[PDB]
Parts: sequence; C-alpha cells; structure tokens
Amino acid sequence: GLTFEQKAEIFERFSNSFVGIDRFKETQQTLKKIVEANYSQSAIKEELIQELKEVYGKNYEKILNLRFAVEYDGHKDGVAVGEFELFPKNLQDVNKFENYSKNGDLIKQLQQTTYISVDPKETHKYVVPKDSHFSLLLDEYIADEYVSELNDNQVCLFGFPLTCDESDITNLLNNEFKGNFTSSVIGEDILSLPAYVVLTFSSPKEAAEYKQKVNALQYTIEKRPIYATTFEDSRREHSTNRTLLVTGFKKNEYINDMLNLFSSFGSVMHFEIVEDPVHSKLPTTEQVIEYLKKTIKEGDDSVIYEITDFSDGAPSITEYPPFNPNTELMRDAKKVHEVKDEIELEKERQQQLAKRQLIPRIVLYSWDSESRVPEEYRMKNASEEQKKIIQSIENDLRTQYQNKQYLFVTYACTQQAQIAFHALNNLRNYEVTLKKSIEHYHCDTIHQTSVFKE
Amino acid sequence: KAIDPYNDNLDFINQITSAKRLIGDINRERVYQTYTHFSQKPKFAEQVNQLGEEDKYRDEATYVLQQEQAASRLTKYGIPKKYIMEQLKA
Amino acid sequence: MKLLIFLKKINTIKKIENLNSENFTNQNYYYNLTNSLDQSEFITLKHVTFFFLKNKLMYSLSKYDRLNININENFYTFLKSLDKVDVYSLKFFKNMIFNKTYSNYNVNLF
Amino acid sequence: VDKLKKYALRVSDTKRIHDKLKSEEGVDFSYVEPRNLEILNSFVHRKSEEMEELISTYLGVNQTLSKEEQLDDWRQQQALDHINFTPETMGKPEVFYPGSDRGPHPLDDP
Amino acid sequence: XXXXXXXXXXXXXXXXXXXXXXXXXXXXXXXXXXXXXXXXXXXXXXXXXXXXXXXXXXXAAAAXXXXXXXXXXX
Amino acid sequence: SYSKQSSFARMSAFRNDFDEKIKQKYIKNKTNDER
Amino acid sequence: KVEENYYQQQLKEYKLKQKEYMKEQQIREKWLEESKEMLEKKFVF
Amino acid sequence: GQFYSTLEVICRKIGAYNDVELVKLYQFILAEKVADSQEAKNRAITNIQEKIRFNTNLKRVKQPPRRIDQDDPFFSEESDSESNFSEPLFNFEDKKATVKDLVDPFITQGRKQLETQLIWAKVKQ
Amino acid sequence: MKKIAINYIFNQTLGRQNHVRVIRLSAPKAIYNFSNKEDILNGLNEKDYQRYCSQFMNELGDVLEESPSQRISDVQISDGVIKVTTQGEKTFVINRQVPNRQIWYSSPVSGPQRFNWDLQEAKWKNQKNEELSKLLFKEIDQV
Amino acid sequence: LDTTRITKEKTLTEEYRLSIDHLKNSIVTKKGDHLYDDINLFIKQISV
Repeated sequence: GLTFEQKAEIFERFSNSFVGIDRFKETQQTLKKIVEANYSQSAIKEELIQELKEVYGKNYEKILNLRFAVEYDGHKDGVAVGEFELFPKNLQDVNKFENYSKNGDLIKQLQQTTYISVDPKETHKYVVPKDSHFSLLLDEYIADEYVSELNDNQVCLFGFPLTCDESDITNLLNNEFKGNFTSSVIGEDILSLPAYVVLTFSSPKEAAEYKQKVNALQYTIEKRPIYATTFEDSRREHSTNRTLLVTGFKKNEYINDMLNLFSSFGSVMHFEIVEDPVHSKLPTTEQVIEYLKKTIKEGDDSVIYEITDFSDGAPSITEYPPFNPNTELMRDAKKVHEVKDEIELEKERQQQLAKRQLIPRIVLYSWDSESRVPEEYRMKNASEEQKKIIQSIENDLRTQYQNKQYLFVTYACTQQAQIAFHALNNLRNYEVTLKKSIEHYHCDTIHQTSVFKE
Repeated sequence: KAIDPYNDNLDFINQITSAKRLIGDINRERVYQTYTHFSQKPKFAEQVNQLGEEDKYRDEATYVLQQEQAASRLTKYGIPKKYIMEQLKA
Repeated sequence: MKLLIFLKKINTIKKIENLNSENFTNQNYYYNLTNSLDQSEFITLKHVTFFFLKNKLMYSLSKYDRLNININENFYTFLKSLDKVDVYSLKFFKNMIFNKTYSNYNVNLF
Repeated sequence: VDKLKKYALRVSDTKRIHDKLKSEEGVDFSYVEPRNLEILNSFVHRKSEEMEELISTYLGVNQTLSKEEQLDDWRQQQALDHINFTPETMGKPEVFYPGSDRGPHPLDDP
Repeated sequence: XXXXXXXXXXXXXXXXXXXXXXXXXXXXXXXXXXXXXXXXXXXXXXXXXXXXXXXXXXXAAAAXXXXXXXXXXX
Repeated sequence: SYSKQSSFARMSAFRNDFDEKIKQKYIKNKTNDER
Repeated sequence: KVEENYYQQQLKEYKLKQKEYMKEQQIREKWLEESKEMLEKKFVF
Repeated sequence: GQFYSTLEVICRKIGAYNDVELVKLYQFILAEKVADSQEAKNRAITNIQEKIRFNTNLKRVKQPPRRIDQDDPFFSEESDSESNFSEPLFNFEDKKATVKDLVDPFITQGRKQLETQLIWAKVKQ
Repeated sequence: MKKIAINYIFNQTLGRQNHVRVIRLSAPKAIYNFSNKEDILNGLNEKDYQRYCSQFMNELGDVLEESPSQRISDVQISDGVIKVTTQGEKTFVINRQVPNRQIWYSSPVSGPQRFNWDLQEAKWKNQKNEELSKLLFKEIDQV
Repeated sequence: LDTTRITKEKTLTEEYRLSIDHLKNSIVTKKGDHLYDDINLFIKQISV
C-alpha cells in the first residue's frame, strides 16, 4: 500500500476544498515570480523543460519554438497574415493573435465595429441573415479518410506517439518490421511529428501476410500499441468513429493548453473553436435612430427598441418607435346614453398604457458621453499626442475574447479516440460524444436564446 | 430627465415635500397617457396582474412590477458614477 | 516638474474613463462571484485524477490569472475561518434579515 | 466580534426602517383606542365574521361560557395583551430553533 | 487513485457544501458575509495608536493600508 | 449530459415528420417493363 | 383548418375546468344555505 | 444523554454540522494522539473509520425513493417556488398567486437578464 | 509551418452578437495515391466519373430527404457524400473516391466494398453484378 | 437484527474529548467568548 504521511497530504489537499483552491498558496507565489519577472517566462523554463522531456522526449526543443501561420479571411478586400507561438516569451501574450503583419488595419476595422457599422459590399465579407446561421456560410468541413483511399495492395500503420522521430521510423522498418515494400511515405499531423505511414506492396498476398506479422507480434512503444490496416478496416476507421465533442471546459481557458491535452492522448488532425469578444463598441442614440428609420417601416409596433446610455454608469432610456397618445374624449355629458358610450370605450383606455409596456422589447445599448460631459474632458477637445494613446488602448481592449464552451477534434486513429473518449469522461468536467451529423448551431446557446424570443 | 433621484439639494427637495403637505395627493393617471418612472399607478398595476397570467405577459410583467414595487435609488436606477465619487470625499 | 507629470497624466485619465465597453453594461464582478462555486467544482474521482496526473503547467496554465485568484480568496478564508471564529453568528444574521430564523416569542401554526 | 456588532446593528436598524416606510405614522395611519376601533372593523371585515359564525356552528361550537370562564378568558387575553418581549412578560428566556439535519425549517422534521 | 477510492466516504465535504447553499440562495448577503471577514496581513508590536498609524499611512505604505487593532488583552 | 451545450445535441432526432400514404420513391428505368 | 382544430382541442380543456369549478359551488350552496338554518334554530330557542 | 445536547451547541459554531463531522475533520490530528510505530498508526485509522462507517448507518434515515427530478441527465433539479404572500386562512374569495408576489423589493435584475433567465426555466417545465 | 484559418463573421440584425471569430485548423493531406485527370482508370476518365456519379448521387438526396419511412432516422448530404442512419444506431455511407474512378460503399452487414460503372448497362454495379441502390434498400430491410 | 445494533466497542466517547482539547489549546477562551461556558460544562458532562 502507501505510507501514513502520504495520506494526510492527500487528505489536507482534499478536505472541504474545491478546484480553485487546491494548493491555493503555492499558485500565489508563482505569480510573485512572474509579476516580478514581468511575464518573461524566465521563472518557468526550468520546470516545463522537465515536463516536455518526460512527455515529448526529444522534440521538446522544437516544441518550445513552434510557430503556426495565420490567415484572416474576414475583411472583404484582402486576406492578412500572421503567426502564433507555443510557449512564447511574454506570458501575457497568450491566445491573443496580434502578431499579424501583412494587413494591420483591416482587422482593427473589424474589431472596432458596432452593430450598425456593416457594409457587406466593401468592408465586410461574411454576414449572417436571420434565415441562416454563421456555420452555414463556412466551407463545410470533410475530414480526410485514409483507409478508404487505398489500392488493395498497400498498408497503413497507426499509433506512433509523440516521442518518435522520422529517424526512428526509418530504423524500425529496416530493423524490426523489415518490409518487402516498394515505397513508403510518412504523414505529418498538426504538429510537425508523424503519426502514420503507408507501405506499398506489389500484390495483395504480400500485404496481408505482412499485416498478420505486424499484428501477431505486439510491438509496444512506451505503453501504446501499434497496428496495421487495409481496405477492410475503412468501416471502423471512418470519420464517424473519429470525431468528438467536448463541452465541460470553462471560458478563460487558453488554446496553448488545449492543443497539448488532445495531442497527448493521440495525434490530431483538426480543431474548431468559436470565440466571441468581451468589449465591443456602443454607439450613440442618434446613430441608432438614424439607422432604424431606414430599416423599419411605420405602423410596426409588434416590437420596441429600447436604447440605453451608460456614460454615467446608470441607465437612461430612449425608446423607439415612440408612442402615439392621439385620443378624443367625451366631456360635459348631460345624458345617460352619453355615459354608456364612454364606458365601453374606456375599457381599452384603462388598458392602453399596459399593453404598450407589455410588448416584447429588443434591448439595445448606447454610450452618449460627448453630450453629457464638460467640454474640457472630451475626445474632440484632445491633442494628437493623446488621440494616438486612446486608439492604442481601444485597439488593445477589443482583442480579448471568450470561447463558446465547445470544441471539435479529428483523431487520425480510432484507438486514440477510444482512449480520449475514455479519459475525458473521467477528468474534471469534460463531457464527450461522437459527432454523428451535427453542426455548431446545436451547441451554441446565445443564438439559441435569441431564436426562442422570436 | 428632470427628476433625478440622485439630485440632492435643499432647493430641489424642499420644493417637493412642501408641495405635498399643502396640496395633498394627486391622481396622476389622468395626466400621463404615456409612462413615467416616479409616479404611482395602482390601477395600472392591478391590470397587469390579470393580464400577467397569460403566456406572453409573465416574461414582461416582471420587469414592470420590479420597476414599480421597488424602493431604492440604487437597485432601480442603478448607481451612476457621480454618487460614488461624492462618498469618497465624504 | 514632478507636479506636472502627476497632473498632466490625470488630464488623460479623466478622458480615458469615457470609453465604450459592452462589459460595463453587465455587472461582471457580481456574476463571477456567483458563477464560481457550482455543483461541478466540488471534488470528485474525476477532478482528483486531474490533480495527480497533469497538474503540470503545459496541460494547465490558466490558474494564474489575478482575477481567478483574488475572487477565490474571499471563499478561501471563509472555509478556514470556520472553526476558530463565530461565523455561525453571521449565518444567524443572514437568515435573520429575511426572517428565516425562528424564535420563541413569535407566533406560529407550524 | 467588533464587526459582528456593526453587522448586527444594521439588522435591527433595517427592520425598523423597512417597516417604517410601510407604516409611516405621520401620514398613513394614526394611533387610536382599540376598543372603539373594532366597532368600525366589524363593518368592513363584516363579510368574514359572518361566515366564521357559520363555521363555528357547522363544527358544533358552543355558546359563551359562564362569567367565571369568561373571566378566565379575560386574563388569558391580558397575558397575550401585556407582552413586551421579555422573559418577565413570558416566563421563559429567549431561544432560537435548533437547526436540524434535514433542514433549518421546522417542518423538515416536525 | 485507490486512496481516493478508499477515503471517499470518510472524506469531509460538508463545509464546502454549506457555502454552495449560501451563494445559490442568498446571493446578495453572501457577498457581504464573505466580505465581512478579512484577516490582518501583518502584525506589529509597540507603537502610539493615536497618530503612529496616521503617519504610517501618509508615509511607509505601498498598496497596503496600515491601522490599529485589538488582541487577546493588548 | 448536464452540460447545456452537449444536451440539446444529444436530444435532437432529425426527420421529425413522416407519412404512410406517400410511397417511397425509386430510381426509374426506361429500359424494360415490369408487369 | 388548424384554427378550427385548436379551437375545439382547447374547449375540452376549458369545460372540464368549468365543470369541476361548478361542482364546488353546488356543494357551497348547500353549506351556505343549511348553515344559515342552523343559526336561526339556536337563536329562536 | 448528558454530554450529547451540548455538542449540538458546540459543533455548529465549529464547522462540524454534526457530531461525527468533528471526527471526520480531526481524523489524523487525533490518530497521532493514540499509540497501540507506523503500523499502530495505520491500524489506528481503521479503528476509527470503521466506527464512522458504523455510526452513520444507524443515523442514516431510509431515504425517500427516487423522484423524477433527481438523476435527470439533461437538466438540473426543480427550483421550488418562492412567494411573498400568505394565503387567507379560509378562502371564501379564492385567492391565487400573482406576478407581484414573485418580485422582491431591494433586489433588481436587468431586463435582458430576466428573459434569458425565464426561457431556460420555461424549457424545464 | 502549418496554417490556421480565422473567419470573422457578423450578424446583420440588431439583438444578436455583432461580432464573432471562428477558428479552424486542418492538417494537410498526404498524396500517397495519385492519378492524372487524363489517366483513365477502371474504364472512366476524370470527367466521365463526375458525371455518372452525380447523376446517380443527386437522385438519392432527392429521395432520402423526402423519405416518409420511419426507419431512416437521420440523413446528411455534402459535396459528394451522403450518410444514412436507420432506426436505432446503424449507418450506411456512400462516398466518391476520385483517383480510383470508383465509389466507396460501407454497410454494417457487408463490409466496405467498391462498385464499377458499366457502359452497355449504364449503372454502378458490383463484381456480383448488383446495383448500389438495391443493396441499400435491401440491407435496410435485411436488418 | 443484532448486526445493526450498537456495541460499546464502536463508540467514540473518548475521541470527542481528544478533539475538544485540541480546540481549547488552539483557540483562545475567555468569559466573553461563547465557547468558554459550554466547553467547561462539556468536560464535566463526561468525567462526572
């Protein structure tokens, strides 16, 4: 079993304590390194490099220094370019995606947008009508399937973990497997590492007889198996038994941790996350009112558009469409039938105000500081020395984002998917299912609430 | 706009309380065919309880009666910036 | 000159407070408190495996936000100041406000 | 413990105030003698009192008892009427409900 | 992992469950009940409580207020 | 399952409408008669 | 066609409430009437 | 019966919601206090935990059966309705709950926040 | 290096999210197999293949979408693919395989197999001289 | 039935006292303190 003293450590760590406070003090002191280091990575490299070696083995040197290219296809005119780093030197700069260089302004023109500022022609490329959802606009993904794509005389392998290099593969073939093959090609996955190799044999008997060799002997890198497949296994090694969902994660989590998780259980071939901003502009009431009058016709009181002003921090409301209290009234009545006519009509006029207030109202936001503020501390009354500063800040604030609490994966193997399906169901809060013909709009919630209002 | 509950001057307030002791009470529903925030409208509210039973009106009546049955400068109208900064010096 | 650097910056700060932000509409600081502690965050067999295996940094690094920690410190001391101090009184007053206490003088048909 | 009183005085300060704005001695009511008052409240709540007699007879409740047993009913009203929320007026000290396992509400374990 | 499967029912999980009932139900006062508690970060022996803390705030303070306090008879 | 996102995916069951009168079609052959 | 169906689907829901609602009132009347008779007997004797 | 009722007054002001929770929190602090080396300590916990795992089952009431709300995978449990009104003792005029009583003064909630809140409650019902 | 595809997408109406950022990562494909367009294989050119599949492939989607039978619980269509789910959980899949100039059929009953085009007969068929459609409608009734 | 019923073996009458003493040593006690009154009674309600 275990010794006594180990239990008390396990006990204290898990005695009336939830996640966020498990070893609460130690995490504070990690900041005292980092904050004093001003987010420089200098306090942390000695610890990560041990972990990479125990996990990534040899390629840790690359994996500190890997870089993914980036392409922004949002702005209508031009596509942009950038890069993104695993484990960068600025511990602040994490999943910000700000190193883009080619087209610097066009993405700022998009982050710096209200719900009014939409020109589908010249500025913006992708737009979502009410009939549709943003997933339908995207090119619908089709994961690549390898076992279906075969010649019935070649064979593919599966299950190469992270620590194996290209040099290792070329050795094991000549050393252990000793194939009679004609050719061989390696398939690199998302990270530069390999995960599967195809082998061409001149005739099918060469393949299957070679297959049963590889699967009779159970060659096992550190703990994981490796096996071979042919056209018969295209059924089992199809995209349906590969793809998965995940939903248990929180809002604040970084991608730099996520890619390491799902790569650990096995190699990966595709990711999808939808992230939404936190801070976005809030225009003036007038710009809204100028906009609504173009969109909305008169005599449409099914819905009302509340507009609010938070330049004071407390809301002040402005409404649209405004109310028409046009009414005529009977006055100085001197007979009985004069009274009866008044009663039957005022049953409504005892109710008009409530049936106005009890209309579904679309809520909208506005700022309106420049009006209700002294002229000294305005933006128009500022200096170009300052106006650069504020635009430097606005362009920074609107780079924070929040994931939509779901995720997608394509494991190139099936056994890797079985293992991720087995562990992720048994870790913190993650919950997993296959992706059997479903799209984003099922898991989306905010879109799924607005539709119910309609 | 004019009746700011966070307005705190003797002039603006003594003009109010001195009005009621002399005037008495008012039925301001005749006045305002539109809506106001400061007024009391019992007959307006007794209606919405009855209309509120239906399916449309529960999700919408709540914000009304919250806005009416409330008693605070703070929770009803929020807290603007000015009323806080006054209390640091104070 | 030191006074000028102090006050010339403040001329900017009073003009920086008036920026647009969708977040200032919501009361984020109140949501983060309520949404922190849930049924999920209680320790289970599942969480505990995540604390033995991959307690590492590359597998998990978002723990070290100032906001995720400063907010938990309020919950932190309340649990460990439980045995030493009369927080049971605070529970009594918390119920006393909403009349959830039950006294002797009062009348009941229970 | 020092903060406990500040946190405790707010409790009694608030229940006084919140009941005050609903009561409002100056404008909303005026203190009057109860004896002559019930003559009035017998008229506006007349509808309820009429049915309560029908219920008493439907159950089979008897008429008013002898003078001695009416004098017994006298002081038992006086006991309920001469309250000041003290052990002197009660005959017992003050306590609060033992918070039980199933819940603090009493009917969780009647 | 076996130890966690062993000392499962024997584990103490009642205190944490209490706070959950607090934040869920009374979401308002709970913020106050937790804000009421705030232990001192650092102690200090001799001083003149009248104005020593007064000057101790004006000078020799950086992002951390200083002030007096009682103790077990002290 | 309790996750609000994964739930409604697990709930959905498409092709919610059906009929019995309507025959199930087939691909047609102008090559040869059947009767 | 739909409004006619939903019209008559919802009558069944309305009447059943109305019938059981009146069953109480018929039971109220006997209590209201008979209880008043028991009063006058006690005050005349 | 002598020292039982006072623990209910003491344990609550301590974290221990019940008597046995004292033992559950002071397991190891108390295990070191007893000596019957490491094998005595390990065998000492078993002397304790087996008591705890026996003290409960007697105090454990037979729980009521499994309701619909419980173990519902897709949704949480139902939230009981809280109201501000107390019905009449006899309802000659049949009174009913109304929207005003669900509301509570001195607490407010933004307009959009409610409609989000009320939808997901409507989906449960 | 590899590439990430970010797609900023926006809503046109008012109440909903003004701004959205979609992320998509996709590792490239390996080029194990290759055959030129002009290189005919299995009796078909690249253009002969796209015609005689789409003519047969598009008609099914017109049917299976409109299928009134309970058994077909879910159906999905994409570029040159169609997925099926009989009642319960099982799945049938048809998929075009370009360089082979052939299609890919997969059933739980019968393993994955391939079918070929015949000019004199003008239909995708098996080594067993069997249509793809009738196997689809039979294997459903078989299970 | 006897499997359920208690025995003097499994009781805890001493393990309470060991914990309470850990509180008194750990926590300050005075007349103003609410714990001082109940604990000194509690000690008599075992030794007596």
